Amino acid sequence: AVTIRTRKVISNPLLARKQFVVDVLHPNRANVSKDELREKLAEVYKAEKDAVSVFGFRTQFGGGKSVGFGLVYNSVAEAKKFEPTYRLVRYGLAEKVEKASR
Amino acid sequence: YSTPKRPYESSRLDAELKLAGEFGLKNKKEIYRISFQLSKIRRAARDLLTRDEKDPKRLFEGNALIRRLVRVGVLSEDKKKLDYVLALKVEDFLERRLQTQVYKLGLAKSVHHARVLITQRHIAVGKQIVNIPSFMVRLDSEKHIDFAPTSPFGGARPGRVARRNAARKAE
Amino acid sequence: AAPHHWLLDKLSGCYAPRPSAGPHKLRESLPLIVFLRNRLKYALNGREVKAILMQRHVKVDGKVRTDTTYPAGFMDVITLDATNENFRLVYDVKGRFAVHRITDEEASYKLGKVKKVQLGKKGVPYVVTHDGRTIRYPDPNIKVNDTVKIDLASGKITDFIKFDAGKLVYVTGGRNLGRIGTIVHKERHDGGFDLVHIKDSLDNTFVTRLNNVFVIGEQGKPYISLPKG
Amino acid sequence: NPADKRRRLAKQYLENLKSEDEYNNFDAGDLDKDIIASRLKEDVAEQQGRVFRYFGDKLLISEAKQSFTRVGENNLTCISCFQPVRLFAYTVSKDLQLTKYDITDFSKRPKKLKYAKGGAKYIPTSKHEYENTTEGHYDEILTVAASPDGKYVVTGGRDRKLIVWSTESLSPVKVIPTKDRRGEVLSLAFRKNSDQLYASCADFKIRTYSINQFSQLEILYGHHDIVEDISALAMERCVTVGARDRTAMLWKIPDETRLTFRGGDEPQKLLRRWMKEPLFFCEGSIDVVSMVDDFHFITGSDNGNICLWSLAKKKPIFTERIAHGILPEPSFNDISGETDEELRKRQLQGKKLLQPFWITSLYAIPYSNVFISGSWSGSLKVWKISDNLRSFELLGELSGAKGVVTKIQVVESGKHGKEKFRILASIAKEHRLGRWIANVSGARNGIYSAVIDQ
Amino acid sequence: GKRAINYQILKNKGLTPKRNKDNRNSRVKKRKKYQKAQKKLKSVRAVYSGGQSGVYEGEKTGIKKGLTRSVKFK
RNA sequence: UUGCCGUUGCUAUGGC
RNA sequence: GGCCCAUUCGGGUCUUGUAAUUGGAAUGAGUACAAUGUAAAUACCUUAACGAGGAACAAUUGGAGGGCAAGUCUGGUGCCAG
Repeated sequence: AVTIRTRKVISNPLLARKQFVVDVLHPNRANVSKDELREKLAEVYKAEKDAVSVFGFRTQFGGGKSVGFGLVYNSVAEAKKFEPTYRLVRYGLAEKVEKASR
Repeated sequence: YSTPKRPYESSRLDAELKLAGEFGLKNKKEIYRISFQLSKIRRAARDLLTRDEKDPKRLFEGNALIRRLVRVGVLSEDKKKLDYVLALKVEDFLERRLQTQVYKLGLAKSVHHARVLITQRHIAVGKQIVNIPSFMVRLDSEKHIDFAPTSPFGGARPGRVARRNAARKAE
Repeated sequence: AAPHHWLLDKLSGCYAPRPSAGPHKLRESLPLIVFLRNRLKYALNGREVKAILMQRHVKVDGKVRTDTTYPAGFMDVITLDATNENFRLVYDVKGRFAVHRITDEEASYKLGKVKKVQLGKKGVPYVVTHDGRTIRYPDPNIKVNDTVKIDLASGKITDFIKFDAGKLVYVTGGRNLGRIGTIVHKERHDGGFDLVHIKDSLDNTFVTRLNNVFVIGEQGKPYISLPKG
Repeated sequence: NPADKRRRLAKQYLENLKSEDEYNNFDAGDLDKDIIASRLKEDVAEQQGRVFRYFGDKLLISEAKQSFTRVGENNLTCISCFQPVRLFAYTVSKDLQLTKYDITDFSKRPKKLKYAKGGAKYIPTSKHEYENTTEGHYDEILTVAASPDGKYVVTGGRDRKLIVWSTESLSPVKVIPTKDRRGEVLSLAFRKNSDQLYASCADFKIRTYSINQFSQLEILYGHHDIVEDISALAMERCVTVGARDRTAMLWKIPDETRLTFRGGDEPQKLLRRWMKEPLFFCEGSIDVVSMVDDFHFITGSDNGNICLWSLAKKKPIFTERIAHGILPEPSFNDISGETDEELRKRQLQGKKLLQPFWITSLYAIPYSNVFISGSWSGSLKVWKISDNLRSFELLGELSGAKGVVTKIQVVESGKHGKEKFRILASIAKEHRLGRWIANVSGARNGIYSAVIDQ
Repeated sequence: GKRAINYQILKNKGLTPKRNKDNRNSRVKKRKKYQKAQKKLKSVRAVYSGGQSGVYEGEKTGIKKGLTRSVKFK
């Protein structure tokens, strides 16, 4: 059973966003399991599962803890506006390939 | 590290024989490394004695040196004098390593059983599994050397030999 | 590759953002990317500070001015629409840009040092300031280094602060950059080290230039609010 | 003078480091961080709460309604209580039984509701340290802890288990073993208004759990003897005390760092301090804690000390040397075995082998001005801490509790200026860890409740 | 149909003497030349083994009434 | 008011 | 029976050996699920599955000394010396 801890929750009205640091705790598990972590984050906060996102995962030595960077949006459309395209390729729906020449 | 002056005299060979046999060392490089940095330590403490009382260097670097030597654990709490740093020697330094300490605490039956426990990761000081034998445990990490909870000598699930024998005896 | 005024942490990058041209000089301003991104941290990178600049939250000096390297110099009131953010940024005592938070009736104006008064063309009196607001028709008694108060809805001067012996002055320049206290001494020389001198906690003395100092109010009553500690 | 030269050179050093009040005093980085402080959320859990309930001298003391409800369980060990924002209490014994009480009928003795008794039936069929997932206690339940929300009680003891029982039925919902051989739990404390448990296990270990997720958060290491007591408040800090290493540590649990506080009273300097014009001495073992607020706490020792400690001083702020008396010396008909009283008196050596009572229970009411101490002197003591927070002082005694006090805690009633509390104290005739206790002087295994007023 | 190479062409240990299993580990060699050394030390000195084990059976090896193994001065 | 047992109260105590 | 000293005769000492049998535990190199990381990929970190008896899953380098044949060569005062 994974365990979740949010810390230092601030609000960004300019980016319509709420951001925090994510202490993810998995004793006798491998690692963070980021999609399941987005599920757990989207249910501890409000619904917006295609508007919650995590990117900066570092597991400490020997496992157990990992610190990530969590940012949760309202309004999935403006989340699609404000998130970068590589994270949208990683998690959500966007896929535009670069033209392979030279 | 650095090699000694006369590296092949018979007293030095019987010295290294007794040290490597009594502490389970692999070669001469363990003794030479820990003795090289002990040489730096007490070559510094010699100069701290050759300067006088109420010298700023002597006062501050002397109590700094004996307090971090006590916290490494080679020097006891009551001898807070600077001539005991000169009386210090090499097996006082390599009694502090984790192989020696695992055997002395009795998690192993010899220093060689301690070395293979450490390199097979059954030993964790504090939180982290330590896996190299020459670790120099400190006076606060002296009492949390125990079996790792990820290991069958702790309480964990038994290893591949035990579970394969259990499965074949279940067949 | 950075100046000292920006309060910029060294573990940031390699290329430092040159501000673009604008009202103030390069050496006495901070752009919006070093303002929003890495000082009060409304962004994390240049992409999203350009995103909120395209969204146009910033309202510096009452106009939007959507630009990354827009050189906000002295006391340009940065206005942000969400959470009614009104920021007057002044100098602290050790050279950086202390960004004080103010309210709406204070961000409805700014003040500016007058640089020169001209009979430019066609009988029109004339006044410029550090953001270059060429506003029409002040009184004839505007000397150099006095202080106009800009309207910030239209551009007109509303109040005027006369530079004389016994006025509350702000020093931006040289080895006195960012001090307040304005009275131990007055000494106008004839070409250099000419000033009004500024006190300290023990009322110490200081030397600067005329152009490197400009008035903000009176002995106890500036209508600018100031931060404290 | 070498220490004078050390102090002088350290002063010059700090002056030089400063080298490398005006009307303008504003610092840009401080006010920027204060803007981020105005921007952030969650001013809820992390209150550095000071002492806001100053009521020590206010309430009555000497005329409490003291009911010592004796129960038929050998050596009660712990007491857990609960208040929402009807009140239940919990006791547990060395006879492997948990017992639920109702306590909300305030003017009278508590009411038994439900047993939950483990026994020899719950010994595991393996003797293997990770299949310890049975549903009951087979050895020596040492501590209970009720949830701050009241869904669960969680208990554990020398069978190295944490069994979490539901409240409404006293049923084991989940079993979490501590996965090693010496992993006996000795103290449990929820952080206040939460679902996070801090257990202190004799592996020099502190385990943390989230109970409603059935998960373990963090194991944190660092004491040097067994962690005999634990204490927590609404902050994610914690305060533990290991027994014989004579240090109390407090843990920033997310950072996994600590502040240590050693003791350090010596009878040489103490008897010299009295010799400037006396039976007091050094320290055995720091035993019990309770965090009074988020800047101070109090420790109960083995030589009867009660000490008051701040968050900003290694050495303790205040001591109180003898807090429950010195024990009655062993009789001349039970020391020697000679015939004459002169030699049997010579076998007492005067005053050299008088040992003090050791405080085996201490409870600070959270953020309040008053704490309660208990041992087998027969009389609980109530102390209030002075409003400048640098001393405490004995208010009164509660003398209706014959036996060892294995647990003290209080139950609140009344509003902001008029209040009444019932002090529960588990009373046994045997210490909560080992036996060690002779001269059982009229003790009974009961619950000493007192009703204090005003 | 793949004529794979074998161990003597692969590792190329051409014509070596017979060597020692205890020499294949640097740690076990010093474990077994220290056991040899402290078995030789019982020959030269008399080693304190740990005192009287059980009942005092006797000297178990002989008593010489002619030999005196004590260091005379000057 | 309890594992027994005694005084019990018409509730408090004290021996294992 | 091993070991130690010593130019010699000899002396000193003591549980020491053996390609003897045998037992269950341990895991690491390797083979590999992944997830994390990252524009992406590698790597670090975390990590289920398999992985040892010649543990052949086969570390070297250099030195000191022998011993053997229906063998070969040389010398010369048999059977020897080299």
